[PDB]
Amino acid sequence: ASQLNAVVDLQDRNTELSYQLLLDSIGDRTRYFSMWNQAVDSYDPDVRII
Amino acid sequence: MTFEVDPMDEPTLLYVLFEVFDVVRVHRPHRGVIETVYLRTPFSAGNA
Amino acid sequence: MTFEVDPMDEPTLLYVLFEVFDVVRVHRPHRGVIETVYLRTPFSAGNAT
Amino acid sequence: GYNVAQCNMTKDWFLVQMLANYNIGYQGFYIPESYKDRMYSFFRNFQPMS
Amino acid sequence: LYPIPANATNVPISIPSRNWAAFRGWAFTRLKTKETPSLGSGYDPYYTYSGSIPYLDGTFYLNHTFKKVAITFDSSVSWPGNDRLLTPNEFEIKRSVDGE
Amino acid sequence: VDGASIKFDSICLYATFFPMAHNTASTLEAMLRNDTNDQSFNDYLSAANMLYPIPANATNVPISIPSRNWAAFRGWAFTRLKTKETPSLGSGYDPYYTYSGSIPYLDGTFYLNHTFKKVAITFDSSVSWPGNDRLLTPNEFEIKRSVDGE
Amino acid sequence: MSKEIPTPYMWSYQPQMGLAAGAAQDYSTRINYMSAGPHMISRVNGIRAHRNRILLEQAAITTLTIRGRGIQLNDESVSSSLGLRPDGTFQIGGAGRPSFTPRQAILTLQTSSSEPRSGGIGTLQFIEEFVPSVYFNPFSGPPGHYPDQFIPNFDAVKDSADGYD
Amino acid sequence: TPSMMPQWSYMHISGQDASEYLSPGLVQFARATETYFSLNNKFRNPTVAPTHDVTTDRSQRLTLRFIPVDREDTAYSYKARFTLAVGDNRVLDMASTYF
Amino acid sequence: TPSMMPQWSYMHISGQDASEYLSPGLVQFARATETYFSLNNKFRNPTVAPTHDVTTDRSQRLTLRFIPVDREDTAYSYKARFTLAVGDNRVLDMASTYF
Amino acid sequence: PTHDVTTDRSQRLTLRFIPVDREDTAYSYKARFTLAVGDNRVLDMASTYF
Amino acid sequence: ATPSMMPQWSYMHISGQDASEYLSPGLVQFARATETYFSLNNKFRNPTVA
Amino acid sequence: FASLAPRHGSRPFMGNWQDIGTSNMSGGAFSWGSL
Amino acid sequence: INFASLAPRHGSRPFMGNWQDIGTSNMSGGAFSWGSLWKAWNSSTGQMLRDKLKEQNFQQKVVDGLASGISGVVDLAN
Amino acid sequence: TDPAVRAALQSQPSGLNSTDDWRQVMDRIMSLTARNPDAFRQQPQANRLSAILEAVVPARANPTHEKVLAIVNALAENRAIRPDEAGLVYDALLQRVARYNSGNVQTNLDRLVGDVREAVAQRERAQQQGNLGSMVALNAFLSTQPANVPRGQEDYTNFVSALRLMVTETPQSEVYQSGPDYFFQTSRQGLQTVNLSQAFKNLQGLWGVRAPTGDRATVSSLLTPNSRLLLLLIAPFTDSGSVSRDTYLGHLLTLYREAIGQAHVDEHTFQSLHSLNSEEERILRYVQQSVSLNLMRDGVTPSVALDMTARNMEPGMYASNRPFINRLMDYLHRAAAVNPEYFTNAILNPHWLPPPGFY
Repeated sequence: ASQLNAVVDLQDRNTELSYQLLLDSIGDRTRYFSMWNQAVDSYDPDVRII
Repeated sequence: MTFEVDPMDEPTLLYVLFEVFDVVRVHRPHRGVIETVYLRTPFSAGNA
Repeated sequence: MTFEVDPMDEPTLLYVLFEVFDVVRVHRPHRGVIETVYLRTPFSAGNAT
Repeated sequence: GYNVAQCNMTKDWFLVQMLANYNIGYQGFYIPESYKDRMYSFFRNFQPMS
Repeated sequence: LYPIPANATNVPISIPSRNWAAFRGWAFTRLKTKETPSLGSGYDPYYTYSGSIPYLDGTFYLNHTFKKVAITFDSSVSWPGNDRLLTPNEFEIKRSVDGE
Repeated sequence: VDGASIKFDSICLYATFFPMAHNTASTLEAMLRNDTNDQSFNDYLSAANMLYPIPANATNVPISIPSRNWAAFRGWAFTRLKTKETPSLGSGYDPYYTYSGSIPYLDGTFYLNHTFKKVAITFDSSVSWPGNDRLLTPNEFEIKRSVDGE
Repeated sequence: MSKEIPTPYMWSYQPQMGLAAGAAQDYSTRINYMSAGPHMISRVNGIRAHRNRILLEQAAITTLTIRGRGIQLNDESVSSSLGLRPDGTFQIGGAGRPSFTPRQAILTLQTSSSEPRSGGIGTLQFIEEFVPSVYFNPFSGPPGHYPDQFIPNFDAVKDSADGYD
Repeated sequence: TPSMMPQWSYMHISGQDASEYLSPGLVQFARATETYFSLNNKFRNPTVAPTHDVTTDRSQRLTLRFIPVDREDTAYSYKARFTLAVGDNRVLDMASTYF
Repeated sequence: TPSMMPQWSYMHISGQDASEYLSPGLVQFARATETYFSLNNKFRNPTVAPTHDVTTDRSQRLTLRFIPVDREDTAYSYKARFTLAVGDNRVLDMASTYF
Repeated sequence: PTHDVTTDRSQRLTLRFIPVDREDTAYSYKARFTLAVGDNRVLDMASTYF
Repeated sequence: ATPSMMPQWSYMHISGQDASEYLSPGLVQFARATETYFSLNNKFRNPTVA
Repeated sequence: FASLAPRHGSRPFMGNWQDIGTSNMSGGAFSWGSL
Repeated sequence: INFASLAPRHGSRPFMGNWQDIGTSNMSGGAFSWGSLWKAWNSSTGQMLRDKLKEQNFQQKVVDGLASGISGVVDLAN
Repeated sequence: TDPAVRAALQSQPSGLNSTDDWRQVMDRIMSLTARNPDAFRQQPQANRLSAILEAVVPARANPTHEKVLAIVNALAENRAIRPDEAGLVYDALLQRVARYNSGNVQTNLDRLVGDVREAVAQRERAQQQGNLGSMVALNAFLSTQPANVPRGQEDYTNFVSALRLMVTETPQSEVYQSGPDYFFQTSRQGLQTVNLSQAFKNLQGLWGVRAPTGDRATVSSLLTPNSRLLLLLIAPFTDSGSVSRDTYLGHLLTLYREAIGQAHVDEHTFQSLHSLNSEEERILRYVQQSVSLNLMRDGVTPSVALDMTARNMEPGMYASNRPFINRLMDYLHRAAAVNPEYFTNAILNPHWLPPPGFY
């Protein structure tokens, strides 16, 4: 009816990292859910630290 | 603030996240009408 | 107040005239006497008694 | 335009399975809580491939 | 006059709380530091220039370099505080190539 | 440069509605339009982010913030990352972003936290926030030490 | 200056918490008469006295179709049109006439909060309550008898809030 | 419930749950001896879902599909605009929405 | 609008909780349909640290290094005695101590 | 004048309306808008433009 | 201190009133008030008698 | 009452009245926490 | 105006959830349960497969949906 | 919590229902308590024995710490020392007693805890009673002031008595002397401080001669604003007729008194008969559903439809609601017999309710 925008996105605020941390917080992250392509990146510990 | 880090031979950037309060209140007093009130307390719109 | 300006190599200054009211009233009791009373409402010169 | 999870399964069927086994339907598609997802549960064995 | 360093892009200003009775409004312009003299007593030995004086004569010519002006009272309330602008709380003067 | 290419074709939006009974749905609607029963949210990171350049072989990163009001301020959080691995903020397309790996500013895979030496805090260009003799070294949070006989 | 006609003190608001921050003498509206004779100086003093009288006093004395929420809505209880309900046989297609039930919908739409608040003050009430206060004989008592509300760094319970922790 | 067949209630299919149809006494006994002799796994506690005012009987979809009303393209980014509609007697939880 | 309430009571920072500022109808509704229609994550509850009578504003150490006051090294054992001093109006929890 | 001119409740000064219908052709272009004047303000059509 | 003649079984909290009983009302209130940050709950024994 | 209970205090240790229980594979569960 | 009829019935008694459950979480101080608990160069075969099986499944204590299991004791990993 | 230093203490050094109150324990252990008898008869053996062993032979206690803490807490609540000083002084006094102890010392200590309890109570009630110190200061100041006014005397002494009454009747008000003057603060940490000496000096010349001149504002500027505040603070006092009217002072007092009066007063003022129970509505909806189902899928007659519905009801609820269900069935029966359109409408349309007169 009146295009009063509801999303006021700033540039200082960072959303991607925020969603990453939220996803870590509320549930296990080691599991994989293919729908959202949800698979946290990680390195083999025997490779980072020999 | 005065950080200091070990030398690195490539440009790099310190990233500081200034912990703040970032909330939004959403209202909807009729059909198909959205009114919002954003607010960031430590650094509102007049940020540095 | 926060400002954003394009980069420039020389130093520069932002002048921010702030408007105010600035009023002078003049009164004269006798021959050759001038008495003035100044004022500036949002940025006063200052005098208290 | 009906498959999901980047595999050949209709979103209708996926929605029905998720609703029946964890009630994770209408309000988003978060990974089920671990205790609600036993070994014979739907999710833990669902493997998309391509 | 509030200073701006070389290549600096943000010029924040603060004013300690005071009464604002009968206030009227703002007005601003950028001047090259070499131009405006030190607003003091006669001789400014660091003032070495003899052209126009936009602070004095009124020949302002840098108003085209302003980008954003944000006004906030008590650091929590923006002054046009009723969403009375297309942008939320900034007096966006000129928009760059980001032409939404 | 490697020529990898992508071309979107179509996009549709899917929504799922709980089939609420009409009376109950209408009652819920009339409830949620109250002046008081309003919805509210807060970003999980609750952050304000800023980034600061550090040139090659640099060893000191001064940062100054002008006069500010610090109500409700919660704390600090910082990390260090390569400039080559972070896109330009806001701008639509950066033609210099010649990199394709992990993006720590986005996906949150930081790997340089070990490089920090020490952090100093100063308010009003005078006092120090760590505080009244709180830590071992009262002036500055010392993260890691080289050879230190203490 | 004068302990009888004092420049008033004007409060400072903190929007965020709703409390009132420290105040101070007004320093933006002073009149500079330092270049005037006794006539105008007495006139100005009388004017400031009049202003103080106005302040003291003010402060002390002065402390169907319901509107819904700005767009009125009509109200009907027996407006039920589609009397059918789908039993084993019928199959009702798209329908729905949104009508506010008189008691259920409207009352549920206009209930107040469950328990009233207890905390800070909004802007309008602050304007109505915290007029500038005239302090007549400044700090004329023994230590501890001074108005501590004026210092912004003073906390009511724990006295003299140490800044910087 | 009116249409509750009494054989159900006797067979603990619907009606009073375990803590109530049992004699007060056993209840207490059980509460006490919880630590050592369990006795909670041997009686039944019926659970019944509600019937009315929870689900719409009239024909209504579950997974609505909205198409892009307008789309813009550029050499680096493109824009898609949808006219999201939520008819009356409905509520949409944005968490389910996904492009 | 901030003209109604302070900006912290509004925007649901320090102030009443969700089960208190919401209308009774909505609270009862959420308590009823909790099992199959979540409404918990769509509101806010402030978490306010206590202001006073917990920490001290005065200067006070957080950690002390107690040099041994006396040692008696032996061919089989090392003996160290520390004059552990706990200052006034401070409480030491021995669990944090270590050699 | 102090009062009875400008409101205190929020209003926006400017509204941007998105066309609801559009039609391209070899030579024409039809756009349709749903102009919505608020419930208390008034609109002078002279200010509107495409 | 003061030598006591209470039965050692209760004087050593081997068998007797639990923590929230033999402790002071003031100390109990204080411990319950600061349960979050500075935990005092493990400094007092709670006898358990079968 | 009951004297047959472990007593962790002078007060007895007794669980909730409502403790007796059920689950059918069904999904007649998929139900929430003890909390 | 009573909404008890909408709730599942646990037997002559509505299943009204605790009113104290409305979400709130932020960066620090907000913690939720269900934590991240968890060509062979080495041919052991056995424990290996077993370990893989372990890796795909679960265990904790507030997993009290339904029942803990017969005779009891109250334990940790809260 | 509590101000009584005995009470605010005894919360700190005391168990809960131990053998300090022997009578209650002895009552509860045998059977005597009526609130919950047989509680003690069914506790484990150890506990039972231990209490009993405690009960028959009590164990002596050392009350030194309790008394010392009581007196320390009394000092703290009476602003003798700061709370940190309280923590220190508790140990200080404890050492003092421990290195000089005797039976006489314990007796004096009990005497002292009684005395400090009484002292705290007296200090609180006196602080809420009127603060005699202010009265003493005011009397000293009035002795400094002369008691004779050449122009008018009744108004002067009446005003003096009014001021005395004002300072007496409102506690928390402060009267003191800082410099070579006396002042009057209406509250600690409060504004409105009146320079009493200056006010009286200014008012000395306006007592008995401003009555005829009250009509003309020729001498109105003689009233310094400080004295104006002083008069304003005594508007509620010095009621009508105390100060002779038609006097500038009297006129101001009367105006101020009238104003304050309207204010407080205004401020204290401030600011279908039968409808069904949810169970009966459930029954009605069930009857509608069952009758409609039978009548629509089985084609039976409406009377047989009503009969078939009835039987299939839960016997407990059917017996519990026999009258209402019977009346509803009879009403629907006669409606279906008489007015088929009305019956079909009332059996097929939800949101229907029985019309008034059906009761």
